[PDB]
Amino acid sequence: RQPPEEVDVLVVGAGFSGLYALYRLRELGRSVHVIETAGDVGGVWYWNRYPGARDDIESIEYCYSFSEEVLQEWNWTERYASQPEILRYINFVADKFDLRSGITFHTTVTAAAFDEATNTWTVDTNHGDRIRARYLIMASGQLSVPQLPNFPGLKDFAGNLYHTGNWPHEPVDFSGQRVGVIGTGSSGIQVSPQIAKQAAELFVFQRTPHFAVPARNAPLDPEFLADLKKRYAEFREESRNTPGGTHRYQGPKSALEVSDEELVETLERYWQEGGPDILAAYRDILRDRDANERVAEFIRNKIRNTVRDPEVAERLVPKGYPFGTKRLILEIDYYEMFNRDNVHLVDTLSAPIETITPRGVRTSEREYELDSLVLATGFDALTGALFKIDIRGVGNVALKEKWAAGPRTYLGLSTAGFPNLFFIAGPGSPSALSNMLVSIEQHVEWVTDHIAYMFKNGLTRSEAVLEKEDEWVEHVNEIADETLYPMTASWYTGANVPGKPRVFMLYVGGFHRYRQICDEVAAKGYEGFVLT
Ligand SMILES: Cc1cc2nc3c(=O)[nH]c(=O)nc-3n(C[C@H](O)[C@H](O)[C@H](O)COP(=O)(O)OP(=O)(O)OC[C@H]3O[C@@H](n4cnc5c(N)ncnc54)[C@H](O)[C@@H]3O)c2cc1C
Ligand SMILES: NC(=O)c1ccc[n+]([C@@H]2O[C@H](COP(=O)([O-])OP(=O)(O)OC[C@H]3O[C@@H](n4cnc5c(N)ncnc54)[C@H](OP(=O)(O)O)[C@@H]3O)[C@@H](O)[C@H]2O)c1
Repeated sequence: RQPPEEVDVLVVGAGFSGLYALYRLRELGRSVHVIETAGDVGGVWYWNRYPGARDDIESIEYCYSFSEEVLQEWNWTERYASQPEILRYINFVADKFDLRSGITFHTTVTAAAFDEATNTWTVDTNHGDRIRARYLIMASGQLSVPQLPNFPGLKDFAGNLYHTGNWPHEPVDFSGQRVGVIGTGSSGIQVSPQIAKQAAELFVFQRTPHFAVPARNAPLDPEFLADLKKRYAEFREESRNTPGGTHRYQGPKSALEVSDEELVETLERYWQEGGPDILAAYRDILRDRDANERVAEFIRNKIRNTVRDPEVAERLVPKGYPFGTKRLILEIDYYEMFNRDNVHLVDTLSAPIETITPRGVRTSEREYELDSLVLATGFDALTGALFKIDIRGVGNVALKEKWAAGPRTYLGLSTAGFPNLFFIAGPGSPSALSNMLVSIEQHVEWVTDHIAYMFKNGLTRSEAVLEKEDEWVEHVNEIADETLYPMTASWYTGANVPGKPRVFMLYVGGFHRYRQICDEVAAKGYEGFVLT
């Protein structure tokens, strides 16, 4: 589908973010078009088609709320939706609002440059398209550029190589194979139990163990759903008015104030219920090392009790960082998997990987021969997608250069020096620290409301004020430094990627507080922006 040469708004990306931007700008009477690398809609849910791929937020919360019809018509079937289901949902939405008519697929944005003479962006693609747009919305994701681990010999491996973030579109058959998985984040934890059912032998190459708690998935009772639908807009407002964008209970006590007995009984309740709600069991879990440690120990002990061989069990136990400060993962039959004779936990803290070889993986202790190797090694998060594009602001400043020591933004939404450019649910905003459908919807509404305001008032140039950006950055850093999150190497701090600057990238104050600030900024005529 040939993109238009001129448009009010150009949107990069056709995942949840870009699809809602497209729809809402259409409803606002603006010309808008999307460019997307993928062959079809869905973003993460299009790319991450590995077996076992599944959301870690309840289905009834991980969904769009902008359409009453969608909320009433769609039937989720389980507690946590699988990738195939979520992709059917996204297709449903795209069909319902005729969105593909406004999207060019199989096309990658390669560069974009602001023209101060015209107050427009000129955007290039890898098909030779040149598009001129007044406003540029980067809906290009947070976890959208797969990261390879930092090991030699990958190109020499003679077997089949996969990354979970670029999985094949046809099922992959691992029957009778010796298979390795590198990475035990959410992606490794989900894929490994599925591989284990086909492989002759599965080797799981763990570096730092990640905390994971049971999902306790279950079918969603259609009666509960029908009931929820009679108050769905209300239920969703309840979610928007929280720090996390879900119904998670905000435990009012301190993990230090309670007795050991009360702690165990309260944590046991969360462990049996399943899901990530334990993160908020007590108010200070992410704020006080000793509080955090009480919870962490309870979890570590549950992990130990899951695997019979106590040497294997102990190698599964996360150490050296606070519970919750790498993103909490939900597991289904992952720990149980290691009791199987054909699954092998390779502890690469103890025996670091030296190289990939034609046959497999060599650690400092031995060579593992493999027919296939699956990389669940994560993503170049938050900034990665943007840094693959040659984005140039005023005075030919490269975004990649301005952000070389970390992302610098006002509200996460724009950066000084780069007018008319907006980032959806990225650094400087709650982003992944909230249910992302809540984060995404609020960003899309705020940005598209702003663009509508500009057009209504006959303005053409919107730029974040440098001083306000510097004050925002410092503020993000100061509130993060009251938490334990900067203490740990995670993708939230860029520690994922050799050479990337280590700074915590997200707003930790909660979605609700962030939303209030955004509302106040807009109400005052976009204070901290200069509009002309
Ligand atoms: C496997 C996985 C599971 C997740 N599960 C949850 C969860 O349970 N709960 C939660 O809150 N969040 C979770 N997320 C986080 C997730 O990023 C969001 O929930 C949301 O799906 C992001 O939507 P988005 O549209 O902002 O970005 P994406 O879904 O990443 O879509 C961005 C799109 O932009 C395209 N693109 C990027 N650069 C260019 C370019 N230069 N030119 C053209 N196109 C480009 C990409 O191909 C992609 O299709 C998960 C993420 C992953 C990776
Ligand atoms: N259930 C879901 O909803 C779901 C599923 C998948 C992903 N997600 C989202 O996507 C995010 C990313 O998850 P992920 O599991 O893809 O990535 P990840 O959380 O970034 O984990 C990457 C894994 O790869 C290992 N790794 C990276 N580089 C390595 C190297 N050079 N050598 C050895 N190991 C290496 C890491 O070890 P170290 O920890 O030791 O670095 C870690 O085990 C999640 O946190 C979440 O936001 C959600």
